[PDB]
Amino acid sequence: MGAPITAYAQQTRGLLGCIITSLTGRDKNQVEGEVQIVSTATQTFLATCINGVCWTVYHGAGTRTIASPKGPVIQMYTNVDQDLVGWPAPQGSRSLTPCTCGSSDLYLVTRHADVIPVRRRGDSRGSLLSPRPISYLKGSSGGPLLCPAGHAVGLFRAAVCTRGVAKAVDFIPVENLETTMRS
Amino acid sequence: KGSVVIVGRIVLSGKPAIIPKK
Ligand SMILES: *[C@@](=O)([C]([C][C][C])[N]C(=O)[C]1[C][C]2[C]N1C(=O)[C]([C]1[C][C][C][C][C]1)[N]C(=O)[C][C]C1=[C][C]=[C]C(=[C]1)O[C][C]O2)C(=O)[N][C]C(=O)[N][C](C(=O)N([C])[C])C1=[C][C]=[C][C]=[C]1
Ligand SMILES: [Zn+2]
Repeated sequence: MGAPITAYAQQTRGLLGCIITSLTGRDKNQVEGEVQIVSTATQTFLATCINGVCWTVYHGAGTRTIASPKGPVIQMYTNVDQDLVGWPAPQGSRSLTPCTCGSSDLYLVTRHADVIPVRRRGDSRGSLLSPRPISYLKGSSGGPLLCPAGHAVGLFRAAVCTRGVAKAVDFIPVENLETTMRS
Repeated sequence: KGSVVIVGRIVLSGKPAIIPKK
């Protein structure tokens, strides 16, 4: 965190454990980290904690509750158009703070804990300095786009690919989070 | 409908460290 951006991933639940928890809606496991790898019974993506709220894509979470040690938790915010949903951040998670330097040199953190450089090219668009196959970005929706100082700039939303390789990425800028909260 | 379940975490707050021998 801060200086050079480095990240690591840790799996905490298996297929059967996830299914039971999805249905019971009660997760007793300990939470740590800024980005949580989450899954429904149909897909797996990421959710990032920014300023005390666990945000992710509505495309992934839809309008579902998040399993917690106290039972399922209702979302705090939902914005179909902005493609956002947020729940109170899990107890144990650590939050990122929005970027306050307008850097155009972003870093996308994928579900494999890789941080790949992205050059901002339009408020909600950035180009991959090193194109990766689309399969590499799958599962990373809801993940963070960081500024060199480790502050959230946006949440990964869509891949701009052709012939199966992603050249660019569309993301939800933090400003929309504040707008969704205010709306 | 089923709840969204946390199945792992990505940690950005870690700093380089000498892997303890154990
Ligand atoms: C994200 O939600 C996911 C990551 C993309 C690699 N994002 C999307 O699916 C968004 C929602 C959409 C359409 N997309 C796209 O990114 C598509 C893309 C086209 C190539 C094939 C993959 C999807 N891109 C476009 O539509 C380009 C046009 C466009 C440009 C800018 C903005 C928009 C569109 O906005 C509209 C976006 O519409 C994610 O990670 N989802 C979870 C996931 O992929 N899970 C799977 C999974 O769990 N299973 C398959 C079971 C996964 C796959 C592999 C590994 C791990 C999980
Ligand atoms: Zn910044």
